[PDB]
Amino acid sequence: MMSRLKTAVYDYLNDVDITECTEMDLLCQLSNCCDFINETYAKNYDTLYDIMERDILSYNIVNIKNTLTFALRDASPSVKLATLTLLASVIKKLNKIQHTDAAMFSEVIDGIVAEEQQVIGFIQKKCK
Amino acid sequence: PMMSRLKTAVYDYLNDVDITECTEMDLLCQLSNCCDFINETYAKNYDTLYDIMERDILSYNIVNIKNTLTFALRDASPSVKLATLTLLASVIKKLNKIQHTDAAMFSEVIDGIVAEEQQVIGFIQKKCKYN
Repeated sequence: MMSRLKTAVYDYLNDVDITECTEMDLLCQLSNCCDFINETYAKNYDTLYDIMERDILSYNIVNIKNTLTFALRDASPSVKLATLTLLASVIKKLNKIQHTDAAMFSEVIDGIVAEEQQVIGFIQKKCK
Repeated sequence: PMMSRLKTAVYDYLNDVDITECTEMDLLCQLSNCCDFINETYAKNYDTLYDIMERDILSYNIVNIKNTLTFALRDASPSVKLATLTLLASVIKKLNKIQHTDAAMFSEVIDGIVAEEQQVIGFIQKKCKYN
């Protein structure tokens, strides 16, 4: 891995302090836009989480992968970060139950970072 | 018309009007072909998705149903707009065995699937195919 966005989304998910982020600046904006997202679509996350809660508990890796992949495909930058913001909690509970590396959803991540410039575009100029 | 060509095609598909007696027959068809296509190419996800929406389907918990289908909704793209309509279709066709359920119950979601008529129509006609 290199990219720049992808580096940022890992540290974001594996929850790394600023100043250990090689892409610290981009990281922030990710977390910003994300938080902002998490704000304006609160309903949707609540209902998604409860939905995945059986698969989250139970460590049902496949269903979680399939839930999160449904979204992506030829997604718009907007859902790409929704699914990202989702994947962030999804990973927080998985850590509390068995150490879980972001890399485990590397496919979801690839689906998130695809068309990287359009995504970086969105976090930077828009998502407000 | 408070109904666009596609919107009519969407409701008729969701309420399962017979091809015969649909004022947009040719669009119904396309719409139903691209849908069958998706479902088959992405059986994996649609399997896990219904499994995971099932509590809410049984129980008839319509709001969480909207919240769930709405998730990928505001920008989306002819692509996301069509997966969701494939799902909505399964969902509404078993909300009906439990109880009569009109596509109109999902008006909002439908507006979602259906904004950008010519982009969505384009996508069904030229591009949901890969031979």
